[PDB]
Amino acid sequence: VRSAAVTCLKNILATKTGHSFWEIYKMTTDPMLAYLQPFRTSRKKFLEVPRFDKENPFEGLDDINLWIPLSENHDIWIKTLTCAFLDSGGTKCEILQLLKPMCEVKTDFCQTVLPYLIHDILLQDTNESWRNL
Amino acid sequence: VSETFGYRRLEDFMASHLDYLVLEWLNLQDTEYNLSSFPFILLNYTNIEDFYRSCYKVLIPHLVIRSHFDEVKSIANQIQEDWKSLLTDCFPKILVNILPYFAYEGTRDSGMAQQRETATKVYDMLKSENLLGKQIDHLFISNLPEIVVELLMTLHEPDLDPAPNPPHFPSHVIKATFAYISNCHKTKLKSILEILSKSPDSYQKILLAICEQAAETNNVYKKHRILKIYHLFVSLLLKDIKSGLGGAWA
Repeated sequence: VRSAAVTCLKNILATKTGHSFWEIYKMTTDPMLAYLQPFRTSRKKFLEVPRFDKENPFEGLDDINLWIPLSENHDIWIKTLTCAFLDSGGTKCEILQLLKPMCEVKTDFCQTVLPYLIHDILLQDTNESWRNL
Repeated sequence: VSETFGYRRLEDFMASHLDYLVLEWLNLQDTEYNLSSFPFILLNYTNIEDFYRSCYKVLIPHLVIRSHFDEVKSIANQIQEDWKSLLTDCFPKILVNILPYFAYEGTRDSGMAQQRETATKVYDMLKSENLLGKQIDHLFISNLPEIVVELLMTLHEPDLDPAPNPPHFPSHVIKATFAYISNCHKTKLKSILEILSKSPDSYQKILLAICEQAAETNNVYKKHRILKIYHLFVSLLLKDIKSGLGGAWA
């Protein structure tokens, strides 16, 4: 869990969104600023998250068995649902795509992050396809 | 015996002592007892190729420290991988058998001497253009943390306490090796932690590495050894607290 958290922190802080967040958050007096200082690095070029382009993104989520669990595999069900949401190219947020390694080690993180994934996918929806599905 | 000791699989139990096994097999120096003559059937490996692909990180350093380059070039040619990559993967494991001999009061003992010049020759022929000597400085300065982790893994203080893998040195030898590494730098920093502070995150990695060892063993003696290594590293960090670890103290 600690290794995944360190990797995710580095990847998030290496992006332009992390730099923008830091530019405002540096004013606040919070211990998180001191804790996250070593992982902050200065580089000429911001980290570029690859843009995943599927031929069809809907069939990955279009599965009844994927949504309804079996009442004894809640952890596996939520992990699979979050991984399926992340794998497709529906999401466009820079920081969300960097949260895959952390989602594979904690169920609570998947529960926390699923609503944001759904909101991000629905925000950029075209001609009400993702909405209907 | 493996299930009795609590190991999940026999492979972990045997790989724990594989270092000592390989070193003793090579030191036995019998012509009929070559690298291929080593019994890998005890390692659940059906063929020698899988044994190489699984334990290269251990096999190549021992051959390199005995100046056996045609064997490693062979293992490369039937391993389906370049020998340069195999050499650069096990660089800290080769280094821990070379660097400590330079910095500790040479010529005091005959065996430690002959070790110290044999490591000197190994380093010299490593510097050759055909080998990785062209970019050895960049590789040394690039990934420092696991070099420090591997060298710290060799700590052993000689009381009915089982010894670790054969390459092991006392604490003062380790500190001397740290000082030698610091002086070897072009800028010649006073301490190794000064050049470690150039990458503030590096410290974290080292700590995690030690913790990872404490995760993989349930033996009390091994846990105590890892605790001693952790104590030594934490004391070394605390010694130079005034300079600041590149803003990574909190």
